[PDB]
Amino acid sequence: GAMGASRLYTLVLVLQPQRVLLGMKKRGFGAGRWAGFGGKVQEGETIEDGARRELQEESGLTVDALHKVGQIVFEFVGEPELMDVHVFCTDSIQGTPVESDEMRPCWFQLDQIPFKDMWPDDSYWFPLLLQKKKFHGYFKFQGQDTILDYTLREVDTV
Ligand SMILES: Nc1nc2ncccc2[nH]1
Repeated sequence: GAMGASRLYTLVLVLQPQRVLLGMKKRGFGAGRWAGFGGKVQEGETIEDGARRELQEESGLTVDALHKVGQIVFEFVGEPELMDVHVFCTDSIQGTPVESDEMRPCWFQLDQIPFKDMWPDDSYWFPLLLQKKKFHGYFKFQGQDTILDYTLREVDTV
């Protein structure tokens, strides 16, 4: 039948030449895993404006240019609504990251990406982000640990 309906999300990675900023999710779904900063796009908001707002809310950072780098769709067994995640990168930030109720920011060297404490799908697409390639992905999860199906492709546009 028809693809499930999807909810629009953003995800921002501050990626510098030798390190990347992640945040430890402190509560709710995905707590205990390092992730980029993001959340649901609000009514009337552009995707990029939502990305900037979520970055500021969760990490305290404001940034200049955000670059579109990929799109990931997540599906969970037992939930009909999908997550449509628009992924952005930036390399130039203004200020110091600050812990929020949602996220504890932390820098990681690029030879110390904490995959064991990240979502399982990151093993597949996060390397593409690091290579500066654009991608579309889809992952179907049983619970929080098990991937039942996934697709991933590199693209020139997205
Ligand atoms: N990397 C990543 N973030 C996620 N958020 C929610 C569900 C699955 C996820 N995979």
